[PDB]
Amino acid sequence: TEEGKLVIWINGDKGYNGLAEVGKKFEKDTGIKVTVEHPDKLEEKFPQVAATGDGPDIIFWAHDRFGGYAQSGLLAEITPAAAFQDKLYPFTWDAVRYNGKLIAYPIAVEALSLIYNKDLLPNPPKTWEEIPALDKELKAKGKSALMFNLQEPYFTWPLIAADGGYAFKYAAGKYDIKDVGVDNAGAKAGLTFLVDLIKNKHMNADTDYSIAEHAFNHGETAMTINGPWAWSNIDTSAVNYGVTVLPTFKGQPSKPFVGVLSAGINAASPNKELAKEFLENYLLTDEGLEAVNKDKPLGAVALKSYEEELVKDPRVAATMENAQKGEIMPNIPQMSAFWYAVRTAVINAASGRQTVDAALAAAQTNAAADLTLVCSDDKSKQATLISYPVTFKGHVIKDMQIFCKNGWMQMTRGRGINMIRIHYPQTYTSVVPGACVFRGPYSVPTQDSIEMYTVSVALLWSDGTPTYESLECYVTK
Ligand SMILES: OC[C@H]1O[C@H](O[C@H]2[C@H](O)[C@@H](O)[C@@H](O)O[C@@H]2CO)[C@H](O)[C@@H](O)[C@@H]1O
Repeated sequence: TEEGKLVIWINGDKGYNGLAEVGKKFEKDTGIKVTVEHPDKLEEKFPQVAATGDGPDIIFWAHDRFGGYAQSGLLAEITPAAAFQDKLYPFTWDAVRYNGKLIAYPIAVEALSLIYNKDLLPNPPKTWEEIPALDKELKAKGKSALMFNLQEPYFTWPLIAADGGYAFKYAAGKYDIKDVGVDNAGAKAGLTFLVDLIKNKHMNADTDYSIAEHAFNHGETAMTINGPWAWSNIDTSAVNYGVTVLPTFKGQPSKPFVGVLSAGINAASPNKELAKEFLENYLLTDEGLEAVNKDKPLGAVALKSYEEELVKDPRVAATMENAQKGEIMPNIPQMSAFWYAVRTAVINAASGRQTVDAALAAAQTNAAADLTLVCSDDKSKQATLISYPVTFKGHVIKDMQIFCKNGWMQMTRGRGINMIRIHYPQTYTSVVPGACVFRGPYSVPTQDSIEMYTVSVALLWSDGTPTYESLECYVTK
């Protein structure tokens, strides 16, 4: 990256203009040009370019991605003075801590809220279960009850978690990578309710961020689910909106994943000192956070002086209320696998590509074991089992044994990708040297038209703990 300059990346839904204004100030003072960019899928792109010694000097994202970045050595250690550490809440500092070290600067606390149109809906429902009835009444008036982004599992997670779904279990002061809550009865209940909403045409499976934002901000739908950053665009619309607690599900609160917007410094940056100067003495100040927050709201900011003011904003109060009912995202590397697994499951269940159970079973195995099974509807074309580990530190799977119909075979966990072919029985290549064969077919009690094939996997963790997974493929008779 170019020395004597600063390149900053932040997501497109954020306050980049304000940040840019702060950049202008920094440039005017120090003569150092600050450039802000908002690449698409930057959370995926940053680790790719940063590994080559390229990319931005500073990267902005919620804290959950930063452990993965730190594990691969893509981030410089942050060592601020105590005086500056005092300026920010310790909670937000804890969010950016990885293996004892501070890997970023905390900026603001983010949580989803229920956003509603006061003119259409003076009293929004307090439960998910009421949305269908409400939708029927609004559909008669040429409107809909609720629209939100179904393409990102972040927005559906609050519902999935309400009845007891969870990412990784938290015991004492650390997360248990071995204990994943994607497949439990609660998660199934919540995802099932979502799919039921889609089945009854209360919502569309193809709805994304822009469609939901447009629908709500033009007054076509009575409610949406979004974060603080979204408010400024609504202010621009003609909608008088409230921001309130997410609806309960089965009598329990929705549990959004709480993010902490964080600014990391690329380990490949020559400009680190300049980045520290900018972040500490410019970006994190009443003025800088004022600029960014004015552009797009940050939620509850990490800076105490500004937060003291912000608490007066009821939208922020609603944000914090929802946050208190949710859970701070883990920052561990495995979160990358978790998010990918749940994203796939929601899209597949919502679109009708998989049942809720199958989708969440596959998501479970992917999130826990880094195992993906690519099925083919055509039995003659065999399945592919894929292992793609993202966690190389701490408790990890050391040894992996796949149990096929025809025997056991070992599979290594190294850094890279490991793929094997899984065969359906009765195929021409079913019995050949080195072939791993499915167990099945098994009859599906709900659908007579479908057959289930399965393989089992035994996992030996570095601490000696055994665990077991299974992966299924479903095929039409
Ligand atoms: O959808 C999975 C996604 O969830 C979170 O991303 C949020 C981000 O935290 C918010 O600041 C805002 O931009 O919306 C994003 C979802 O569209 C996680 O931080 C991210 O790792 C994960 O992929």
